[PDB]
Amino acid sequence: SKNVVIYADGVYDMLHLGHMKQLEQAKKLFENTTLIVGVTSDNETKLFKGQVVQTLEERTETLKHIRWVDEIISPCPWVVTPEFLEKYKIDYVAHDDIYAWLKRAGKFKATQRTEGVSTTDLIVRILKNYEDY
Amino acid sequence: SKNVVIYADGVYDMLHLGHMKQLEQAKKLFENTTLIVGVTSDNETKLFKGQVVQTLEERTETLKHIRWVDEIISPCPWVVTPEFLEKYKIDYVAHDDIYAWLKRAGKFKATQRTEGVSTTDLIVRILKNYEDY
Ligand SMILES: NCc1ccnc(N)c1
Ligand SMILES: NCc1ccnc(N)c1
Repeated sequence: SKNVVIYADGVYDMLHLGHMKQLEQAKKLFENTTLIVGVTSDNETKLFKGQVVQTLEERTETLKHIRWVDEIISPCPWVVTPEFLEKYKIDYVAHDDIYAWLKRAGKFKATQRTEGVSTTDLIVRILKNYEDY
Repeated sequence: SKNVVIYADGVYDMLHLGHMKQLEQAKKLFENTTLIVGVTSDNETKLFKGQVVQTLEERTETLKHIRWVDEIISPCPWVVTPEFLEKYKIDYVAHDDIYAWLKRAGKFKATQRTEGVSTTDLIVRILKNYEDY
């Protein structure tokens, strides 16, 4: 089968199993893929989305260790454009509307989030060893 | 170059960049390796070492996403023995003494820990957004 270029993007702050499963899902959308992962900038993430603990460099360095990741664009653009897909020869965007154009182009592929497995969920579990009273 | 079987073991609780760098180091000890990673049991870790947030199954599932990991033994034995090295055809043990026999056998390879990159370090950074006064 021909190689298919998949693009996923995100913050990837305090990388956890939920991120890695979503990256696995994107990587496995077809038999033979290149998974490019875009990591959002510190300034744009904080302005448009919310707070981020780790710097772009830290978030990117951690992602390089994930086996599903073939290429990283860091920083990535905050908004995906058709020209961006042309520049990097991206066939499909893997995502969990602003995205109507992607669906009309046949380039939108859904991925799922996993609940209850985040890094902050783990800290909440640590805290339960300390009773309120 | 002939394939070399490397064994590393650990708790791998709330997997972070420091773990992944140490696994990368073990994987890259020689040109061609198989990196087997042993994950310690919940009961033995808590008895002999200290507290663990994630279950063996969770710690193991997260490790499978790391690109350096070729095989996982989960649970692994708490203490490595010469018979264990024979059973899994392990050439070297990558570790950061109880381990004198490994050094005498020529099978001890040192790896390093990275400071300041742990999951709990990140939570400490979150807390600094809240002044004492
Ligand atoms: N590894 C690429 C990258 C991303 C962000 N900041 C850097 N200094 C480098
Ligand atoms: N994936 C192996 C494994 C380790 C611990 N517990 C399980 N149920 C399974």
